[PDB]
Amino acid sequence: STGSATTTPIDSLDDAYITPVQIGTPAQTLNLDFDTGSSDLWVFSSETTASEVDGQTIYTPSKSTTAKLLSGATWSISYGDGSSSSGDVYTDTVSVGGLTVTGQAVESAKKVSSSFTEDSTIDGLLGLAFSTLNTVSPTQQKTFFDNAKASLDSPVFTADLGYHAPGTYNFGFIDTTAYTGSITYTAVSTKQGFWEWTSTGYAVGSGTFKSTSIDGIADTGTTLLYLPATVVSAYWAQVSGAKSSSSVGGYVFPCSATLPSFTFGVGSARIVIPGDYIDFGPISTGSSSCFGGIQSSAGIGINIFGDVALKAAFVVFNGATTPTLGFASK
Repeated sequence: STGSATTTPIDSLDDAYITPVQIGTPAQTLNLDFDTGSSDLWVFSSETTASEVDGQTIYTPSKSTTAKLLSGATWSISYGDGSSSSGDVYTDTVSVGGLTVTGQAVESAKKVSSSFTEDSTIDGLLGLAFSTLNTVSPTQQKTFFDNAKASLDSPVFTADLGYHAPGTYNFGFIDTTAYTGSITYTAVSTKQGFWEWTSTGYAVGSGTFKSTSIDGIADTGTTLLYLPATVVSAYWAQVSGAKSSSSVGGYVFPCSATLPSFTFGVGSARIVIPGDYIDFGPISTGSSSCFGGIQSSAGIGINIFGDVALKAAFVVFNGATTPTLGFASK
């Protein structure tokens, strides 16, 4: 089997992407944030504290003839941005772009933190990291990809995120029309539960490439590119007036600037992020200070190849017995 679904930016900055997902019988369609940095499929629901729902579409398990309470199971998750959610668990039928999994764990939110409530466009998350990170207790549950894998034509999914435009998540096949050149594959460590890999270095604008190993994760659920302080300083030094602002929470730059590109290495291959992809707009409405799309990871503990980096590439998440990642230009 295969599936193919369009993913759409939630706003004019590409802060996140939503993909429609069918849950239950008859189908209830929710727009979920596909997140290769986590491993829980959770949704706003008829059980979510009413004051914490503000415009989201909810899953109502009592209206699904295929929903079953997973008795005794609870979940609770905290994300790198400080947001969180928790609740109980049902199993139900879940379809993405024509690909159907029966018996998928659908984690129903009883509580969500303020940032989720405040984002009316995201009805939940669909985790695509390794199932060892799933938070369901006392019986850990499998991701949608893990449950679908054996049925897929090939045990892969691909992320093709757009810049200020829709893109595609495919399951079970590699669309050879969606990229240019060849796909370069690179080793993955699953030891932390992430799609963790080592970039071979970087360049800033037209500058020379610096060969240096940068370990990080391919994370569709993180907006920006978070890299070591040395790398980030070298980038922003090329932008007149750019500075790190403790009050704003990162590097800012004059909105009048033209940003240089940023290149990262994948083996001997190179992915070029255009300068425009690094502009996240005014820090507050009407400001002439703009927020940068490359930020330091020094306070995280891990480097993160988020949407800023991934949307410059066609990315293969290869879930074979030994997983690997592939990157192509597009």
